[PDB]
Amino acid sequence: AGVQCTAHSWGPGRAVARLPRKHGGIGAYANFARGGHMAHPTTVIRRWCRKVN
Amino acid sequence: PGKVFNLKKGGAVVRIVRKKETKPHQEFVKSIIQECTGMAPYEMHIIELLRMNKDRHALRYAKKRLGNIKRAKAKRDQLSVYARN
Amino acid sequence: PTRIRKSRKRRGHRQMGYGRVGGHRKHPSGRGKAGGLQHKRTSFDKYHPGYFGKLGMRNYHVRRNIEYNPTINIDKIWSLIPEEQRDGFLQRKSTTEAPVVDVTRFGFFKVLGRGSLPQCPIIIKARYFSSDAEKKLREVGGVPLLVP
Amino acid sequence: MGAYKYVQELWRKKQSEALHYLFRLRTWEYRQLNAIKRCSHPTRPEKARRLGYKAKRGYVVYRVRVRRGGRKRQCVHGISYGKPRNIGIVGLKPSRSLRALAEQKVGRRLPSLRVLNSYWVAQDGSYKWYEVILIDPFHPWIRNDPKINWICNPVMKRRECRGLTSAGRKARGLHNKGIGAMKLRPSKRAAWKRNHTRSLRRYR
Amino acid sequence: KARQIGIAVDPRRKNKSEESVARNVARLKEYLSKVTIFQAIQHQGVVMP
RNA sequence: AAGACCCUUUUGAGCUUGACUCCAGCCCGGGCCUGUGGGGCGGGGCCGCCCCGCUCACCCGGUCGCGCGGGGACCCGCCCGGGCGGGGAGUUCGGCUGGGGCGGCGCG
RNA sequence: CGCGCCGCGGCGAGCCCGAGGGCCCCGCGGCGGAGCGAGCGCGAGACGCCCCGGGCCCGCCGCGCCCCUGCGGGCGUGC
RNA sequence: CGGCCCGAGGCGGCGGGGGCGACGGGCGGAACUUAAGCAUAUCAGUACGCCCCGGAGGAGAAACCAACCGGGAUUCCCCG
Ligand SMILES: [K+]
Ligand SMILES: [K+]
Ligand SMILES: [K+]
Ligand SMILES: [K+]
Ligand SMILES: [K+]
Ligand SMILES: [K+]
Ligand SMILES: [K+]
Ligand SMILES: [K+]
Ligand SMILES: [K+]
Ligand SMILES: [K+]
Ligand SMILES: [K+]
Ligand SMILES: [K+]
Ligand SMILES: [K+]
Ligand SMILES: [K+]
Ligand SMILES: [K+]
Ligand SMILES: [K+]
Ligand SMILES: [K+]
Ligand SMILES: [K+]
Ligand SMILES: [K+]
Ligand SMILES: [K+]
Ligand SMILES: [K+]
Ligand SMILES: [K+]
Ligand SMILES: [K+]
Ligand SMILES: [K+]
Ligand SMILES: [K+]
Ligand SMILES: [K+]
Ligand SMILES: [K+]
Ligand SMILES: [K+]
Ligand SMILES: [K+]
Ligand SMILES: [K+]
Ligand SMILES: [K+]
Ligand SMILES: [K+]
Ligand SMILES: [K+]
Ligand SMILES: [K+]
Ligand SMILES: [K+]
Ligand SMILES: [K+]
Ligand SMILES: [K+]
Ligand SMILES: [K+]
Ligand SMILES: [K+]
Ligand SMILES: [Mg+2]
Ligand SMILES: [Mg+2]
Ligand SMILES: [Mg+2]
Ligand SMILES: [Mg+2]
Ligand SMILES: [Mg+2]
Ligand SMILES: [Mg+2]
Ligand SMILES: [Mg+2]
Ligand SMILES: [Mg+2]
Ligand SMILES: [Mg+2]
Ligand SMILES: [Mg+2]
Ligand SMILES: [Mg+2]
Ligand SMILES: [Mg+2]
Repeated sequence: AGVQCTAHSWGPGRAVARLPRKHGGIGAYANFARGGHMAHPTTVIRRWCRKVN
Repeated sequence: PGKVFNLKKGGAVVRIVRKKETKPHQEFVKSIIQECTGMAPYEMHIIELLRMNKDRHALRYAKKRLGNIKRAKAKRDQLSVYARN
Repeated sequence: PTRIRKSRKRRGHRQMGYGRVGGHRKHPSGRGKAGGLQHKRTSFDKYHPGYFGKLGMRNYHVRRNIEYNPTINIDKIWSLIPEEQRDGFLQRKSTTEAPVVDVTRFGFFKVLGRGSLPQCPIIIKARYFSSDAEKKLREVGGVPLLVP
Repeated sequence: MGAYKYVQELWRKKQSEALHYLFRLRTWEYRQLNAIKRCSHPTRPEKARRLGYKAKRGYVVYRVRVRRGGRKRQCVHGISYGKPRNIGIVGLKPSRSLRALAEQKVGRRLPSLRVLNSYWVAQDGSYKWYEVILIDPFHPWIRNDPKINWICNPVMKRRECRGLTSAGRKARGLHNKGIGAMKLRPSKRAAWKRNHTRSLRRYR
Repeated sequence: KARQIGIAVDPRRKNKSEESVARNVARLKEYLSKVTIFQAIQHQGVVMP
């Protein structure tokens, strides 16, 4: 989720912020972009159970 | 140390000393094939060396061709019998 | 639980305990254990003597159960006897009826001599003995035996 | 006894004048033939029976010729880029042997048959010749015979492509057991994955 | 015959002493005592643990 | 227009070469491929070289195989060994310093 | 996920829902219990509310003296 | 002129070829990255490219381990 599209930074010199952008110029691949990935995606390897003697 | 030190090793039980473990007809097949083929060139060279009494040279040559000391000794013991004259 | 942790008491503080002059950057010292002989030598020498170099013979494959060797002291021999018969063995100390303890049955090989034994004769069967273990047992009137 | 013991004894020494003459004639003729050729009957009948040939309808034998020497990488202008450990071009060795490459070539030529086994028939400075035993699995004399109709099972397609013949097994290392062979089974990839897995148990 | 009446048989193993034999022959002999051959009872778990 | 000049970063890239460490390619030697004969030289008490016939391996021409040749056990190929090798590959090109550099060395 | 330290719960010379088998029942290792020595190997009681220090014991390195089964045992001295 | 040997064209019956974002088998095979630089090392016997089956596949009944008062084909799980 968030990483199926193609996006790369435009660099400095075009008067825009440096995040990755889709062809056309739309923001992507940031947690602060609409349609980007989570900063730290949830994962099923969280330890769900606990031990008791 | 490859064994565990304890006196009285083999004290409780009684071990089994199993039975430890030719073919003249195979010998006979060998005799016929030798009859119709002969020997190999390196074997002929070894025979000439043995006839000239250069035993250590024969061993060196056999080691160089065979790559194994026991097998080279067995080979020149085989060839001495046909090299004696 | 996320709701009892230090990190959330830092909301509204910009930097989160990492400093304004220094800051939080990726790897300001390098990754892992690198630098132990150059720019971390003070740490490595203060806390880890004998971390660098070589020492002694090497074995290309160790036999774990050849080198295994359990041991028991003589202050433990009388606790292998169950609790309900020690009183009797102690009362009727006998040269003709003496308790026999076999320690390989309990999984020990050598017998060392820490401690002391009660004043009562006893046979002890092991696979090897230490000098003062023998001394103390033969001093209380016991006998050391070798077992297969 | 029979005759194949004499034939085996005879083939166990090739330096002799008789066999030298016969080998010379065979290599001249194979040099005049093509690279993959059908054979009427096996050239070594005793070796063929040792490896599983039976003179029945459904068994065929082909002669495959392969070239000798080492390996050269496909790199344009002889340039490998990258790290210096990876720069070599010439002087390399193939991972499978020439026997296995022979079986693979004939399997690619004849994809509706089943490769069984193979054996050596000649060489010179430029070429080695093997013979490959192949079986047609839809012949009734093959299907109805319990000795060989294992290979009518469809899990026996392109065995030489999956490395399951004798020479392919030797390349994979399976002629060995014990110490020195504990990472080779069931395969190298399988042992690596098993040894490198993280197993996150519930009651961890 | 043993395989038929339900006994694992390992012709690759060799005994190392006579006590091995005595212990295992007691086990075989007792099992052959306790087997019946044809509301019957199906034993559970490992046989003679 | 997050200076392009200037400096710093244990951030690059194009180019060069007597930087460091290498690779193709080419040259050279023995061996196998690889037959069948004749000779000379030297050594040690069988060994090492060198030469030159033949044709049958192997190789090259001519021809619509229309009435024919040339080479030859050498060459090629393969294995191992030595040399040449910015044509090409990867990488490096200290520090302090009244900015850097030339200079100097309170760098032990 | 791994490492260090601190707090709390259970049990304690012991401790423990491995895997598996019949929110319940049964369930091996392992870790702790003895250390030191490159290794052959040898192997700890003597004191003390607690802490700190002193003394003495075990191993590694060295050396008097006596002896039995002996380049092995005993008994001592030293950093 | 027939046999055997080595080949050629045609005819009949039968089989092959292509397809899949997983699992499985066989080959070829990086660099970023880490080492606070960088050549061995690492990343990784991974990405990716080619070939090949199946419902699983591969492996498999010792030219094994051991050093014991010994076990006994293959696979998988716990443990170090
Ligand atoms: K993407
Ligand atoms: K920005
Ligand atoms: K910005
Ligand atoms: K979206
Ligand atoms: K902080
Ligand atoms: K700071
Ligand atoms: K850094
Ligand atoms: K770093
Ligand atoms: K690191
Ligand atoms: K270090
Ligand atoms: K050393
Ligand atoms: K070829
Ligand atoms: K490159
Ligand atoms: K590169
Ligand atoms: K690399
Ligand atoms: K093999
Ligand atoms: K192994
Ligand atoms: K700027
Ligand atoms: K600038
Ligand atoms: K600038
Ligand atoms: K400047
Ligand atoms: K600049
Ligand atoms: K940088
Ligand atoms: K740079
Ligand atoms: K550039
Ligand atoms: K450059
Ligand atoms: K450039
Ligand atoms: K160059
Ligand atoms: K450069
Ligand atoms: K537990
Ligand atoms: K020592
Ligand atoms: K690779
Ligand atoms: K890399
Ligand atoms: K680099
Ligand atoms: K690197
Ligand atoms: K590197
Ligand atoms: K290394
Ligand atoms: K490398
Ligand atoms: K590497
Ligand atoms: Mg941008
Ligand atoms: Mg989203
Ligand atoms: Mg504040
Ligand atoms: Mg900082
Ligand atoms: Mg330095
Ligand atoms: Mg700029
Ligand atoms: Mg710096
Ligand atoms: Mg650069
Ligand atoms: Mg500077
Ligand atoms: Mg680096
Ligand atoms: Mg590795
Ligand atoms: Mg299968």
